Amino acid sequence: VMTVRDFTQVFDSYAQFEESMIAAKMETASELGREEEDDVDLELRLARFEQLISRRPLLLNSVLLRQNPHHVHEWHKRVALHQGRPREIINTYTEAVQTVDPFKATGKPHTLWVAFAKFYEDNGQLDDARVILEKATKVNFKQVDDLASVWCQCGELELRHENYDEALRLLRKATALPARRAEYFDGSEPVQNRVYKSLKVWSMLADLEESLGTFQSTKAVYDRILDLRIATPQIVINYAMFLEEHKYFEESFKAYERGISLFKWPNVSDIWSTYLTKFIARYGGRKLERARDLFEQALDGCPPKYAKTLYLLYAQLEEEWGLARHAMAVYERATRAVEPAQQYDMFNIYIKRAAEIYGVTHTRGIYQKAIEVLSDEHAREMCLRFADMECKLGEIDRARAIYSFCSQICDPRTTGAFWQTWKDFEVR
Amino acid sequence: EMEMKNRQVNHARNIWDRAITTLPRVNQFWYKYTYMEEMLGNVAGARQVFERWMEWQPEEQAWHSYINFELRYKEVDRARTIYERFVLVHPDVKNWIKYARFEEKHAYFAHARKVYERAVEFFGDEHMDEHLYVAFAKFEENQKEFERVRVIYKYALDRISKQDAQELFKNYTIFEKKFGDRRG
Amino acid sequence: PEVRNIVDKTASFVARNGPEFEARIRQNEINNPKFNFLNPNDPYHAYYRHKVSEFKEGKAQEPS
Repeated sequence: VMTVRDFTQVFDSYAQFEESMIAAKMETASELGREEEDDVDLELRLARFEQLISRRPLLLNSVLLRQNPHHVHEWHKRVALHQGRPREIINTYTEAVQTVDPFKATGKPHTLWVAFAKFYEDNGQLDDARVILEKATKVNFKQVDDLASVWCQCGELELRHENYDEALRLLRKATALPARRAEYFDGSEPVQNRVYKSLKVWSMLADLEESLGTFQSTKAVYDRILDLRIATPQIVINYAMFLEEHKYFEESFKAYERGISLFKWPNVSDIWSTYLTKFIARYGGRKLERARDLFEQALDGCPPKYAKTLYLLYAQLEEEWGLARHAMAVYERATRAVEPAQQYDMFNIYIKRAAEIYGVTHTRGIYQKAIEVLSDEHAREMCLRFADMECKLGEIDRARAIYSFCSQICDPRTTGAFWQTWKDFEVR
Repeated sequence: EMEMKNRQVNHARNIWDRAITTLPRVNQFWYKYTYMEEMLGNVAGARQVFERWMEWQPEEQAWHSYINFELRYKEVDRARTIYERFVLVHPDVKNWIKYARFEEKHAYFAHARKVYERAVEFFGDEHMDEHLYVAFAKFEENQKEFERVRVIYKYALDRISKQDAQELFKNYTIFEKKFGDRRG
Repeated sequence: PEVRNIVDKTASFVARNGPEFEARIRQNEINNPKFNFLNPNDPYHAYYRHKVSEFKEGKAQEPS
C-alpha cells in the first residue's frame, strides 16, 4: 500500500466479510482499526465494524481509542480510553494507560499518569500504584511543575484513602523530598517557582486549615520555609493557621513581614493591614501606642489602597482611643492625604470631623482649606455649603466675600440659583 | 604594519618581538601584535606573549582587556589562574567589585563565599569604601536569605559618620523589604 | 517608624515655611544622622520629597 484509504478498502472488504470465520469473527475489523497511528482517518474501520448493520461493536471503542490518543501525548488518549472504559475484557485498560510516543510535553504524561493511577485504583488500588508513582515521580531533575502536581495528586488519592496514618507517612516523605531540591534545573522557566507546588504539597501534608489535623507548631514555619522566599495565595489562610496554632504577636509580625515582602503595594499588604488592626486589638492590646506607630509606619506614604483609605482605620482608632488632641492632628494629617482622587467623600468626612469636634473656627479653617484644594466642583460646592453655614451663623461679611470667591470659581455653565440665593440672603 | 600588510609572517614576528622587547612601556606595539595574532591562530605562543605583557606591570586598560580575551574563548580554569595576581597590584573598587565576577558567570557558590570573605577582610577595614557592600547585598538579594541581614545593618561598626548618605538609605530599606519570604 | 515620622514631620515644617528650611535644617544637622534623610545619600530621601509637596497640597495624613 502507498498511503491512506487502502486500509479503508480492506476495511469495507471486511464489512462485506463481516463473518469471515468461525473463530475470531472478522478480527480484520479491529486489525484494520489499528491501522497507521493517528491523524489520518481511524474512523473508517471502526465505523464499518459498527456499521455492519447495527448491534454494537464493543471492539471499536478500544480499537479506535487505542491508536495514539494525545500528536504525541494529548487528550487523544481519552478517546482510546473511552471504549469499554469501566470494564471490557479487564484488559484494554492497559492500552488506555499505554501512550508512549516520547516527545516534548508538559503536564500531559503526569495528568494521564494520575488518571492511569485511578485506573490502577480500580485495578486493585495499591497494586501497581506505588510503582507508577515511583516511576512517574522522577523525570529528569526537577525543572517541572507536573512532578509535584502528580505527587500532590497521589496525596489527594491518599486523602481518599480514609485513615491518615499511611497517607501521612507517605505524604510526609514525599512532601519532604522537594525540601532538599525544588526546581530550576533546565527549561523555559527562569526561576524555580516552588511556592505553588511546594506550598501545595506542604499544605496537603499538614496545616490544611479545613479538616485534617496533625499540624505541628513548626509546620507553619515549614510552609513559610517551603515557599522559602514569599508566597501569598494562602497568606490569609497561612496567617490564620499560624494564629490558630499560636495566636500571639509573633505570628502577626511575621504575617506583616510576609505580607509586605509577599507582593508590593496593598495587595497582600492590605490584608496585612486588616490583620494588623485585628491583631493589634486582639494581641497588642486596645489603645496601644505601638499599634498606632506600626499601623501608621507601614501604611504611611501608601498608594490609594482600593479606592482610598489613609485615615478611617487610624483616624477612627485615634479618635476612639480617648485623646481629643491627637485626633485633630490625625484629622489634619489625614486631611492632607484625604482625597487624592478629589472625591467629595473624604471632604465631607473632614468637614464632618471638624463639625463634631472643636467648633466654629474649625469649620472656618476647614472652609478655607476646602476652598484651597480645588478640582472642578469641589471648591464651589464646599465654599457654597460652608458659605451658607457661615452666613446662617456668623455675619454677612463671609457671605459677601464668599460670593466674590464664588465669582472667581464655579464656571457659569447654567447655574443662576446661587446668584439669586446669595442676593436674597443679602436682602435678608 | 608594512610587514604585516605583506604575507611574510616570520620576518614580521622577528621585528615585532625586538620592537616589544626594545620598548616595553608603550602599549600600541603589543596591542597590534596581539591583534595580528587575533587574525592568526590561538596557539600557546600568544599566551606566552600575554604573560610577558602581564609581566611588565601595565595599567587596568591592558589587564581587563586580557581577561576579556580569556572570556572570548570560553576559558574557565586558566582565566581563574591568571586573575589571582590581578588584585595584588591595583586595589581599585572597580576591581574589588569585579573580583566577584564568577558569581555572575558560574555562581561559584562555596568559592563565592570564599571570595566574599576576601572582599570583607581586605582594605576598607573601618570605612567600607562605600561601594563594595552594595554589590555584595545585590548578589545576596539575587541569592536567598542566607546572610543578607548581617552586612547592611548588623555589621555597622565600619560606618562613615552616618553609615550612608541620604541618597541610598531608604533605598537600602526598600531593598530589604519587598524581596523576602513576606511573612505576616 | 521613627524615620518615616521625622521625614513626615520635617517635610510638614519645610512644606509650610518653604524649602528654605530644608537647607537650614540640612546644614544645621549635616553631621547628625537624625537628619541624614535630607541628603540624597539616604534611601528614604525620595519618600520625603513627596511628603513636602503633599503637605503643601494639604492632602497627606498627619502623624499620630
